[PDB]
Amino acid sequence: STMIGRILLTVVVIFRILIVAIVGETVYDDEQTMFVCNTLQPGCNQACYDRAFPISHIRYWVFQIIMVCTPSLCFITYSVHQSRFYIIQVVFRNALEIGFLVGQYFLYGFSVPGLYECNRYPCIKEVECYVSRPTEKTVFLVFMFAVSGICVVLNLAELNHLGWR
Amino acid sequence: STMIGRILLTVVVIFRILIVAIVGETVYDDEQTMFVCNTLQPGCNQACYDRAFPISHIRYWVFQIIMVCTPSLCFITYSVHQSRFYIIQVVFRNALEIGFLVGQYFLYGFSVPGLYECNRYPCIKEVECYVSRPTEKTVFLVFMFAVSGICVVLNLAELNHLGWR
Amino acid sequence: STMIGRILLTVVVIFRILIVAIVGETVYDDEQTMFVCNTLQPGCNQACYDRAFPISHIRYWVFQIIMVCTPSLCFITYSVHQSRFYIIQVVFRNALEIGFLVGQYFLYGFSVPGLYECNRYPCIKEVECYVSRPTEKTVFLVFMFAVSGICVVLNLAELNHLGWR
Amino acid sequence: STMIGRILLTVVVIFRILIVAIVGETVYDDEQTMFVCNTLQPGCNQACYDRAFPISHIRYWVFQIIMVCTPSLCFITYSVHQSRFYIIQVVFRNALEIGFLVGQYFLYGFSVPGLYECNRYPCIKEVECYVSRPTEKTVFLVFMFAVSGICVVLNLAELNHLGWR
Amino acid sequence: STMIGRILLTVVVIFRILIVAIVGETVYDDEQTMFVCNTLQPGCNQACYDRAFPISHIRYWVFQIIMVCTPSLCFITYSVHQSRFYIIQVVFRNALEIGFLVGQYFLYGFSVPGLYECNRYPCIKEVECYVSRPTEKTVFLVFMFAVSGICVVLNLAELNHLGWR
Amino acid sequence: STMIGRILLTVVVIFRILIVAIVGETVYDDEQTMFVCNTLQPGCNQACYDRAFPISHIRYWVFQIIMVCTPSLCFITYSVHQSRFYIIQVVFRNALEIGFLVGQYFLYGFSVPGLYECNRYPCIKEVECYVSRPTEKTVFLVFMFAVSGICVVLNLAELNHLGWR
Amino acid sequence: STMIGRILLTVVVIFRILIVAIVGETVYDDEQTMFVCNTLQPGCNQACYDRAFPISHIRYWVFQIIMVCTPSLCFITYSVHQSRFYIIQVVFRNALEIGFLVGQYFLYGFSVPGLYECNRYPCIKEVECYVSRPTEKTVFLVFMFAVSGICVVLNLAELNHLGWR
Amino acid sequence: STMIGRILLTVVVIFRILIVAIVGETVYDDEQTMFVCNTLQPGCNQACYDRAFPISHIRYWVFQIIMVCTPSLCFITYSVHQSRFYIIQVVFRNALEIGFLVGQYFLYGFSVPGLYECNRYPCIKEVECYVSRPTEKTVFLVFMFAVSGICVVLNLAELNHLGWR
Amino acid sequence: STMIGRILLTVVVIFRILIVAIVGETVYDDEQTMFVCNTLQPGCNQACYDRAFPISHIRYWVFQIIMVCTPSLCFITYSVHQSRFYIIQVVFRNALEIGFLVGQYFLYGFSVPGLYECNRYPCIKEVECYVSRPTEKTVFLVFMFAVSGICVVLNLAELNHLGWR
Amino acid sequence: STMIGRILLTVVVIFRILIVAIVGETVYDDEQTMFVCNTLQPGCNQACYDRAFPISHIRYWVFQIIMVCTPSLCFITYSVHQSRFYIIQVVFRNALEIGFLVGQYFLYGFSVPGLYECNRYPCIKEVECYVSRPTEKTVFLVFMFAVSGICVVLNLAELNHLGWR
Amino acid sequence: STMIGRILLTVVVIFRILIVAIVGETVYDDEQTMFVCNTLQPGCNQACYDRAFPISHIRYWVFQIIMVCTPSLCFITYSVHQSRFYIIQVVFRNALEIGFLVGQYFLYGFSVPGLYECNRYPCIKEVECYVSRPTEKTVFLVFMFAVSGICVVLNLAELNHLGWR
Amino acid sequence: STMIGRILLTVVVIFRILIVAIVGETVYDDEQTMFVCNTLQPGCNQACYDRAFPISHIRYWVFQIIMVCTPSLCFITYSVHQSRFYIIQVVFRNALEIGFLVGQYFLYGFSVPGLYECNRYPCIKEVECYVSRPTEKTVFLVFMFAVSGICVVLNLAELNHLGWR
Repeated sequence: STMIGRILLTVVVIFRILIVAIVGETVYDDEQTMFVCNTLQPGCNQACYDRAFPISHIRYWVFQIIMVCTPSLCFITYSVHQSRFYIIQVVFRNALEIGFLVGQYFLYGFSVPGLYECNRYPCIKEVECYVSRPTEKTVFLVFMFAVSGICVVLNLAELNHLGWR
Repeated sequence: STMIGRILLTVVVIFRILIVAIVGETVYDDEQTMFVCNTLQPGCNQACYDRAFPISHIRYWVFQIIMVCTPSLCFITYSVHQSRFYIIQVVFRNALEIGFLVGQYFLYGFSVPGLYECNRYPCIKEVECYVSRPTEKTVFLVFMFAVSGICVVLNLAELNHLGWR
Repeated sequence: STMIGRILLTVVVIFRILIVAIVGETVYDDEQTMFVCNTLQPGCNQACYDRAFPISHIRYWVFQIIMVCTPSLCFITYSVHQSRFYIIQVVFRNALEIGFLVGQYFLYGFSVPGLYECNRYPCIKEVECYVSRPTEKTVFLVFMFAVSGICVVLNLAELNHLGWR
Repeated sequence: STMIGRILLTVVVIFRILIVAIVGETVYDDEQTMFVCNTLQPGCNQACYDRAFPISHIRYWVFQIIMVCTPSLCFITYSVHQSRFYIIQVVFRNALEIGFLVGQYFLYGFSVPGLYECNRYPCIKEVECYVSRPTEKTVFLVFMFAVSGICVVLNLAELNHLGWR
Repeated sequence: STMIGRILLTVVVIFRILIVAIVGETVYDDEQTMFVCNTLQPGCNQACYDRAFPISHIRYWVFQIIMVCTPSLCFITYSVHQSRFYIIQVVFRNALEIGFLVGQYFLYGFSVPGLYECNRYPCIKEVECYVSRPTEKTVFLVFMFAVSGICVVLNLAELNHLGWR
Repeated sequence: STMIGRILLTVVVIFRILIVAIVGETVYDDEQTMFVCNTLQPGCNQACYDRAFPISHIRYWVFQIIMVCTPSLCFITYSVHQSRFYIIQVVFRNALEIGFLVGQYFLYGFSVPGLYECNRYPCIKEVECYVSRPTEKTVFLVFMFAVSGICVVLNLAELNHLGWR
Repeated sequence: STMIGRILLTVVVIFRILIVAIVGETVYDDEQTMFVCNTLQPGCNQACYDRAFPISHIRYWVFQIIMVCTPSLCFITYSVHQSRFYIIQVVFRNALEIGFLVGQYFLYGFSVPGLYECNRYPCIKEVECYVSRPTEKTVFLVFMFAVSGICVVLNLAELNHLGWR
Repeated sequence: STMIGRILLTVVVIFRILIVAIVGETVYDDEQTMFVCNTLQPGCNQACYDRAFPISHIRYWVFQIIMVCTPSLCFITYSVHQSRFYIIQVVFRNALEIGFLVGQYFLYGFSVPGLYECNRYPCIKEVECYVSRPTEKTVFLVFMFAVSGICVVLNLAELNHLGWR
Repeated sequence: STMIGRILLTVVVIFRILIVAIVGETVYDDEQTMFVCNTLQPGCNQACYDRAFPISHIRYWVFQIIMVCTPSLCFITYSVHQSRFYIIQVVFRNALEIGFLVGQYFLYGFSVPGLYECNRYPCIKEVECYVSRPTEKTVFLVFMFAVSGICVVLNLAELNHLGWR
Repeated sequence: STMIGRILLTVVVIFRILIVAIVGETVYDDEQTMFVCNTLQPGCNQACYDRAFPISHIRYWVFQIIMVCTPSLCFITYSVHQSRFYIIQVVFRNALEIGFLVGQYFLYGFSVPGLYECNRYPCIKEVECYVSRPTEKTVFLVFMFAVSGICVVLNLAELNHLGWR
Repeated sequence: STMIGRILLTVVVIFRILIVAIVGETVYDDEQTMFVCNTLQPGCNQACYDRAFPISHIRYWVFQIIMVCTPSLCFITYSVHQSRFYIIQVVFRNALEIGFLVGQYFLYGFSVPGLYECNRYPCIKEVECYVSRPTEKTVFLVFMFAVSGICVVLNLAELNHLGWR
Repeated sequence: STMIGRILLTVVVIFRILIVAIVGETVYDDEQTMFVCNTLQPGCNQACYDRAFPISHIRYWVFQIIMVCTPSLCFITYSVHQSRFYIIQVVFRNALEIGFLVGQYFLYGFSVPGLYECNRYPCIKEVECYVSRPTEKTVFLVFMFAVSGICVVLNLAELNHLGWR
């Protein structure tokens, strides 16, 4: 039962990479061009879009995917150049995945609303703005959260079998 | 007769992958840019498009194609690492393909109409909107439904020869 | 004389694949963006374009190219897994190529006109619309018809040498 | 002296392929979007552009490049499957290259002018239209004519050494 | 401890290359199209954008990435063709990386502001302009500065072990 | 000292190829779309852009890069088919590189100005036009001139060691 | 007390004439030009304005003012040409003034609302339209109703003193 | 009874003059500016308006009012300069008023419709146009017809008392 | 001293009439056409203008001028038809002028501001609007208040000489 | 019979004055604002309108009306200041009226066409322009020609009775 | 010599009245509609026009013309109702004319410039605005100043003949 | 012969007054609104119109008409209040009419051209502008010059009969 778990970790990792690389590049393609606010002021659109979406979802996910694969590359390069490395890389992977999951929760939450109200200069008082494609982005958010949670659960499993404290 | 059936399963799977990857990427390319509603309200176009098409067809199909190939990858990785796996992966493939076919039917139906009437905020009362390229999308829908049905029929065939109950 | 015919079948097939893949992707690129009608009604452009061009030429040709190569793939996979197959695949290829040629003739004809008059809702009475790049598309149509005819002639040749009735 | 000539034929062929594939795809990219006529009539722009440029230069050149390489592929496939073929393929190459050069001269001439005057329906009387990037296209025309002429000269050389009449 | 340092240099170099190649190409894509100034003068937008951003960040980083890999290529080619080379290439790498880091600091600083005021001809007096996506670009700046600093620290480490003065 | 010079020639050639292929394709992307003149005449923009930039910089550089590599390909093909060739190809490389450098100097100079005044038909008298991104293009010009000069210097070095007169 | 009543009738009549002639001509001046509906359909504005305001207030009032002065002119012309006439003209004046007051009440009511919703062809479903200057027009309505009521009361007074039944 | 009839003729004539001069000048003021057709063709609006309304109602009525007062002016001037004149001027007035009433009926009818469909050059096929203020104009038409009929009836009365045949 | 006061009353009355009739008709001419709000909503301009200026200044002043002259007309008509009337008309004039002055103060105040913020449907939240010609209108307000005050003072003077209580 | 002719001259003169003064001022009001040509050139509209209508009809008619009344004013002033004058003024009136009628015929003809084609600088080649209200203007032309002809006939009558040669 | 001076005062007064009433009403007609500023901000045009021209020239002149005629009206009314009045009215006329001339000089100066630079909210920093018809307005200013000066000189003349101190 | 000359002076004066007052007010009505220049600069239109037409023709003519009637008014007022005056007023009239005629010639010339080229700030270099209605204005110029010349000739006639030197 604990033997097959490794296979599921490898399969989930590859599945996540494929989903992000093949489909995610094109939901966000028109994110700023189809964002519109009810106003006549030059420059209000730029400021309000920047305030609503500081970092796009797909950039965060690509960065996370690349960064969680670094301990494996280090371990592989070590063996090519030539037990402690295994434990250390497991600890580092655990830390990286919990940090990234909590950061995801704190940055974005669990939904993308359809309306946004912004009151940043050069806008006059508060104005109302409207988002493009909220439902698809919410579904993507929830799916990615679930898959990353599965991965977090899986990595903790192996730690306790080898680890003691 | 039951021997050749496996060859037809492999050929249909590859055919589906090729059709989705080569042609589908470009029928949907202008889906939102050429969607137009009869109105003068900012933000009505975004809301009504989001209500008419929550998830685009091609995203659902790519996800389905990737997800129905996971039991094979798991079985292959197992053998590389090193009879029960065959039966279990057959059961899982059957379940995944029936679930995806029923979900397709419940989400989209069998046609894409040319007109859509929307009454979502910020629109005033009900408004009329107009869709781009309905006939091509309807043809694609019907073809994909037929091919997936063929695959469903084929997978059930092998289950009953080996299975008992 | 009948020996070299096979070489010409292989060369024509590859030539057709290359022409469709390399050049055809870009004549049709702006098909809908540069289609214009003389009217002030929202939504008339979409309906009239959909009525004039239900399925784009290049989509039909890509589908045909992929579908006429399936019996060969089936025969090849059979030998990898391990005389009747040869005859059957020849019959199937013949049927597929005659069906596709007749369907091409019935769907599109032999020319693309420069003007089109449309009377579909929401348009008021009949309106006049104007097509982009008719001459290039007509030339492409005629060339593809000629090449497919050559292939049809070639496939019938081998059938009668081996076949009897 | 006649020995090295073959090397120059191979080098010129590869040079032509590289120049057409790498640079030509992007001079013509905006050919129709930046073509403009002095008029207020819908549909006059489409008709006048179609009359000025029936077939784009780059499509003709790609077709020519692919078609002049067919006798070599036939000869190569023959040897793989298994003196007369050499002579026949030389004759065919000669014919194809003279035909394509004369056709180029008759279709396009030696320059692309900056102004064009068109009197096709739906335009009222004659109107004046203006072309984008004439100088670059003229230079490309002249260079391609020179290279193709060199190739024509080279192919005739070998014919007379082996040929008699 | 000094042994593993080389592995971290190789991993950081590859990580930097991947981050620049995969994600950076698309934050800057719309840099000039969504830059807008409050004015009615033709040509003021071009001049003010040119004054605000003389060289785009991504061009500088790509150039730096390519240029810091030249001593390694020279050393590798030398061995293929066939101790002093090692020391010299280390000195050159050190010099190149300190020069590039200082140049980065002097050209761009540590942030990208949201507003810019420009007074260049043909603009009348001073005008106000507005930048697109400042926060994402600031984050990218800071991350790249940190990674390059790590690399600078690492390269100095090996110099002092072998070097004396 | 003269031995290592060959390595530097190979490294500079590869460096130039990489810089042109990876970065240059995108500075010039919007060259004509963001070129604007102060006028109300149709067709003045096209004529004045054509007069200011007859051949784009990147097309000239790609052509030069491809053309300066032909003697090497000829020499390589000769050896594959099977001392005088070495001397002749050196002479030809020298001639090609001096000709291309002088042509660069005579066509473009050393800078790209921000303003251009044009008086070509259909423009009325003289008009003023405005260029996009002058500083980046000037920097690229200067860098390419320097690298090509280095290559010219290097090729002359080897000529005089083997050559006499 | 009944003697002075005649003076008040003459003063009220002149007051009404002055108010209508001097001020009313300019509140209604922009009635249709500043009427706007939320729609993109040609011709919807005309139909909805016609349905909201069939006869403008000021035209009705001018007609009424002119028509209620006809019995006096007839009586005056009779005397110029040369007791029964007095009674008859009093009866006719009474009838005309009650008819006009009731018609005013039935046509317009007591207020002008700021919003109007119209569903007349060529409009799609129901649309919302917006009125200009509602408060001033409501005040004018109420004032005119009050003055006309005073006149009605005054004319009945004299009838009963001379009349019996 | 026949004595008072003359007074009613004078009163009706003055009433008609006042109504036409005071109110009619401003219903028709915006007749052409607010006439709109669904089309993109220059010059279609002018032609279709000219075809729908060849002579405006108010011009016809002013001309009629002036022309029916000429016999009186002639008779008056005759007496100033100094029984047969009375009879002749009565005959002429009768003829003029019947001719003008019949001409009114034949030119305009009894209503002004809200829609008009026009198929005059330069319009393409038939187009639909929309009229401004139809109800007010219909009411004016009917009122003027009634008043002119009353006048016709009155003039015939006096003719038969003096006339015999 | 009290004798000349009557002359000053007559002169001030005529002066006020002249100023209102000759100059006031044209300061307010463009009141609504040059009123503008920062918004993209149809119908917000109408509602906010109606809320800012319910009754225009010039309409109120014309009404006041006409209404304060009615007791004089009544007294004059009485004498034409044929001491108590003098006292009563003085009381009525006093009452009318105090009522109109207080009403002016309560409706408009003492200034017209340049900015106005409105939050009436269909506007979204609060919006900012901008007034035309505030200074001229403020000056007119103050001048009219001063003149009317002078008239009020003058009318009270005569009341106390004849009146007792 | 010749006695009454003078009365008809006076009546026709007054009738003409009234028709020109009351109705003609408003058919021509929008003559240039609703004149439109199919072109994109600034300044073509002005030149083509000036070429089509050098002097407006109504200006010519007003000038004629004023100028044909000068001999009467001279004769009247002479008598006020204090047989030959009568004859001379008759001769002058005859001459003025024949000259003005012939000039009318030579300047304008008998109709106003709906289309006009103009080829004046700055227009490119020939362009097509469209006239407003042709039918009403044609009717006015014909009526004025008829009335002026009647006047010409009448003035000749009196000349021959008094004149001899 | 002092006798004729009165005639010149009466003639100058009437001349001034005629010039102001007949010509001045139409130079200023388009004062605000053709005033334009180089900016994209709503509401900047209104504020800057209000700051440049607080009170229009023609309003000031009409007010002055009416106000300088009040002592004459008072004196005339006095005589109608029925030596000290003559002296007092002369003193008052003198005072009014010097005050109005000095006020004119302090408000407007001696010229109207063609450019104006404004820095009032809501404008961003300083902006440049452009005036319509400066030369005609400057000429009018100078002429009115000269005529008013002549009148001032004339009124002082009579004061010193009758006055002592 | 010299007796009748006075009558012709009175008739010409009245004729000129009538022509200027009745027709001239409406040729110049749209002088600035239909003036257009080929440019994109704000404020160039105002400056170039001001430079082309400093004082409009009709303003100069009205001023001249009023000013040449002042000596008559002075002489008339003198006689009302109560030989030298006659001579002096004749001298003054002569001087005024020669001065005004020469000033007309020096200001305007004899024609109004259709094109005007202007190079005033804020325009860039020289630009081309286009005038409205040149032919009608030229005809008016010539007619007014002729009439004023006739008047000049007439006034000199009487001077020499009474005058000596």
